[PDB]
Amino acid sequence: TGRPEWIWLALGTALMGLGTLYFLVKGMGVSDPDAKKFYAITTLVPAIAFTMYLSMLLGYGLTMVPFGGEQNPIYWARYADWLFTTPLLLLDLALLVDADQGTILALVGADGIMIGTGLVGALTKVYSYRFVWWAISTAAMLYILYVLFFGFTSKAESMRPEVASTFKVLRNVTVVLWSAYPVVWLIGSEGAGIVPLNIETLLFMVLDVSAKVGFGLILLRSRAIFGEAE
Ligand SMILES: CCCCCCCC/C=C\CCCCCCCC(=O)OC[C@H](O)CO
Repeated sequence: TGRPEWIWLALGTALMGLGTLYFLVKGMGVSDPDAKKFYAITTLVPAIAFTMYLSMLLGYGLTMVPFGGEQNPIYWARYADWLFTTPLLLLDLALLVDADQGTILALVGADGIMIGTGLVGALTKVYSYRFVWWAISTAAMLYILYVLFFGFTSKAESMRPEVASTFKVLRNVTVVLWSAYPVVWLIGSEGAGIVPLNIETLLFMVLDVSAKVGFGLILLRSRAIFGEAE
C-alpha cells in the first residue's frame, strides 16, 4: 500500500482471478473438441495475467531502471504476462478463421518480437534508445494488425456466418485495445513520463481486463466456437 498504484494492481489481480474462475466453471462439461480449444486458450489467458498482476502487487514484478538520472520503477512482470497471453489471444482469432499454419506462425512470431522488444525498451538505460525499441515493437504490432485485416481473405468464402460475425467483432476489439498499449507506454513511466505511474497502471489495468476478460466473454458466448454438428 506504500505505492499509490497498489489499488489498480489489487483490482487487476481480483478481476483476472474472477474471470479465470468464471471461464473455468463455464467450460466444465464442454465436449466438442473445437470448443475445448477455445475454452482452454481463453481460460489460460486471465490465469496467467492473474499471476503476473499478483507479482506486481506483491512487489516481485517490479525493478528499478536508471535513466534520465533517476531510479525509475519498471513493472517487468507485464512483459512476462504478455509474452504468453498475447500469442494465445491471436491463436483464438486464428483458430476461429481456420488460419493456415504459416499465418499462425507469422502472427505468433511477430507477437514475440513485439513483446521482446518492448521488454528491451522497458529495461534500457540510455533514454533515447528506449524509443528505438518502442518503434520496432510498434512496427511488429502494425504487422499483426495488417494480417488480421488482410491475411484471412482466402478463408472468407468458406467461413460460416457465425464465425465471420464473431471474428469481425473480436478483431475490432483487438485493434482498438491493442493499439492503446503503445500510446500508454510512450506517455507513461516507461517512456516520456508525462503520465504518472499510478495513472499508467490504471490504464493498463483497464486495457488488460478488457482485452482478456472482455474478449473472452464475447468469444465464449458465441456459437462460432463449436464445430458444425447436428
Ligand atoms: C529495418 C528493420 C527491418 C526489420 C524489422 C524487423 C523487426 C520486427 C518488425 C516487424 C515484425 C516482423 C515480423 C516478421 C514475420 C513475417 C512472417 C511472414 O512473412 O509471413 C508470411 C507468410 O506468408 C505467412 O503469412
